[PDB]
This record gives sequence, C-alpha cells and structure tokens, in this order.
Amino acid sequence: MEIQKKLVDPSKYGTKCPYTMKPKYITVHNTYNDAPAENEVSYMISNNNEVSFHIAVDDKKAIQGIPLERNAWACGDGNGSGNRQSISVEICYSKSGGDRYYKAEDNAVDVVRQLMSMYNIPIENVRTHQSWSGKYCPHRMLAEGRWGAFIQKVKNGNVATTSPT
Ligand SMILES: [Zn+2]
Repeated sequence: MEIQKKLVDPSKYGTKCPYTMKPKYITVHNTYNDAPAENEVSYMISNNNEVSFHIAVDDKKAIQGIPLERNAWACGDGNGSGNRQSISVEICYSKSGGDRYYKAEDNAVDVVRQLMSMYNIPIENVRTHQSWSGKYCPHRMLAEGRWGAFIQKVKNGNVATTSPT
C-alpha cells in the first residue's frame, strides 16, 4: 500500500503533537463517516482540535499526516499510552461498511505491518481507542469480531492464517 506524505507543519506541531516520542503501540480507529483518507488528513493536520492521528487509510489511498517520530492525541488518554507513544491509524469508509471499507481495512493491514516491522511494535500493541480509554472507534471491527482477524491479517500482511480457505 502506498502512503502519501503531507505531514503537518512544524508550527502546528504543538496542537497535534507538541511532544516528540517514539511509538511503541498502534491504535486503530474506524471512521464514523465516509471520506477519502486524504480528506481526513488534510482536515486533521489543519485542526485546532486536540485530536490528531498519524496515518489514515482508505480504499483508494493512504495518507500520513502526523510524523511517526512524534506523538498523536487520539485516544484522549492524556499521557497514558497511545496519546504519547502510539501510532494512530484511521480506517476510512468504515461508515460505508461495504467494498470501500473492506479495501480500506485491507489497506490498513499492509500499512500497519510496516510500522511493526520498522518501529518494532508487536501485534500485541495494536489496540483500539477503547482499549486505552473506551471510545468505541473500531465499531465495525469490534461488533463483527473482525478485530482479531485484522490483527492476524496485519501479523503477516493480509494473507495470514486467519481466513479459512
Ligand atoms: Zn478514535
């Protein structure tokens, strides 16, 4: 999966990621609304709002907006774990639920494994927004029992042993 780079401006760092920290975990979220990942990033990096994320992936494209060598306020967990040292991945089109979501999820898989490989994050550190504080973000994944599946998919790169064929 190809990641786009339109990372946030240094002047916006201290509203999206004022601190610098190395990510040890990964936090996956599902989108409650449908939009291309590029839309989410363009919006998020320019926001004044506390909540930020690193990489957004949709069915079409994957775009990263917050530098991974910095924090991301995502969980509202303050200084606990993910807000400080996790990678926030936002799956776009989760609201759309259908084909756009299925690709977006599959695309996140490929993206997420890269972080596990590069930053040395075990699949055991991939957590939900609820796993830190309790905001239900991966709604689709949690409700349909697709979280564990996603996690196994990320483990290898989509075609891990979790899809019976
Ligand atoms: Zn969230």
